[PDB]
Amino acid sequence: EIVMTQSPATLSLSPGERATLSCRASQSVSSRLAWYQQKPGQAPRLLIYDASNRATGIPDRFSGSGSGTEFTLTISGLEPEDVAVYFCQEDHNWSTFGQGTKVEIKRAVAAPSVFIFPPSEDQVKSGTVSVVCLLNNFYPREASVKWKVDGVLKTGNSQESVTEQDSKDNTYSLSSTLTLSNTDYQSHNVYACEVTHQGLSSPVTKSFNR
Amino acid sequence: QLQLQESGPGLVKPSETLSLTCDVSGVSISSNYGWGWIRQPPGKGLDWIVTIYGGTGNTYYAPSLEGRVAISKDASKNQFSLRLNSVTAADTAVYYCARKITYSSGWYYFDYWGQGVLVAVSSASTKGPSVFPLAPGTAALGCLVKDYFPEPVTVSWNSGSLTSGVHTFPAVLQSSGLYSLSSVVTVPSSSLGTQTYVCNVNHKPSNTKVDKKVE
Repeated sequence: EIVMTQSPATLSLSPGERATLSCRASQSVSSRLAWYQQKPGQAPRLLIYDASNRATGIPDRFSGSGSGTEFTLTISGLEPEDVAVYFCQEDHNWSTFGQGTKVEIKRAVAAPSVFIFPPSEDQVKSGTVSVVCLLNNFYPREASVKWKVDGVLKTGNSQESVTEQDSKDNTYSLSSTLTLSNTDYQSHNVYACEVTHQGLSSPVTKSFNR
Repeated sequence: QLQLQESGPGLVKPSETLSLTCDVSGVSISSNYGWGWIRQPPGKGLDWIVTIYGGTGNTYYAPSLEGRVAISKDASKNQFSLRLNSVTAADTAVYYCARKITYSSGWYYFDYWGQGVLVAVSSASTKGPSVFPLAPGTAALGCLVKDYFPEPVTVSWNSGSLTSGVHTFPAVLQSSGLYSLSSVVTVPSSSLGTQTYVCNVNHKPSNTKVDKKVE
């Protein structure tokens, strides 16, 4: 074992300025180190090898440096497509990966497009009813989703799912699903989801009756 | 002429042995490359498991229980496989096979990786999904893929033709032990009627190929 630890855990920088990703090793490992990029939903790609060499087909904004126990990955001038997790890796003939570093490219504040979906009639036949609340292309990532059933807040029966940051517009999209039974859904009228966001002066509410 | 394709079961019961095969093309498994297996548990980073070198036949393993891990080259089929037995719930991950090549320092690094296959470890059986349409200047449309196991699921929206404004959200794990998936697409307002929408959801573990059309 040679424990490889990376810092920081997360980054958020705008395009143009450089990001410095650090990497510490337990024992000295000379220059036997590589850097990998893992775009969300893809396999890792080799960026640097031998600590300071850019691999083939890699933009010149990626640099590697360091020797011994301290190493550094530099991205001179971020681009929107640079959103990924970056992995430090040691190699004797045993390989040891770091824990990773999430790089987020910070973006202009964008308000979400809120949409609400009533359940389908085929779905109320089964006896379980889901109503989906949709948030579209917002930034920053942090957001609040309140579910209200005929006015009263309903906390405990909803689940959220946020996509990865887009590699083009650097936004997020959230999907909240509120699950109820047939007799419970057919016992109230109006269903709404209220969202709170930095890009909103006032929280918006999308609703439907029945 | 260089391609690594992982193959194996997406679901293995606990205390059984998971077997994964890496199809290699464009390069001989007997050339002195390094052939390794790396896994990624959900949320965690990459974790090297084992490497075997063509030519030398050398194998290198990460710390594990004696005899749990196993790796084997095969020159006839030009593939190398991994066997991990006595599997527990902590073995669910995305498993990648990759190739190692040396550089000026004489040491190897994973230069080309595979698509990666995800395996789940549980006593739960395979269940097929249900697909439910989602309809309410800009409009939204989606499909709800509900109560399936295990991952993954593929969703495309008009047989791959429409792609801008599509979001397939990460699958959620419900209380029931099943997965629920939603895939939406933002659409111009004056299109709810002019153009028809058909989400293409397929679930390989349960052989569920359904083209669901909305409203």
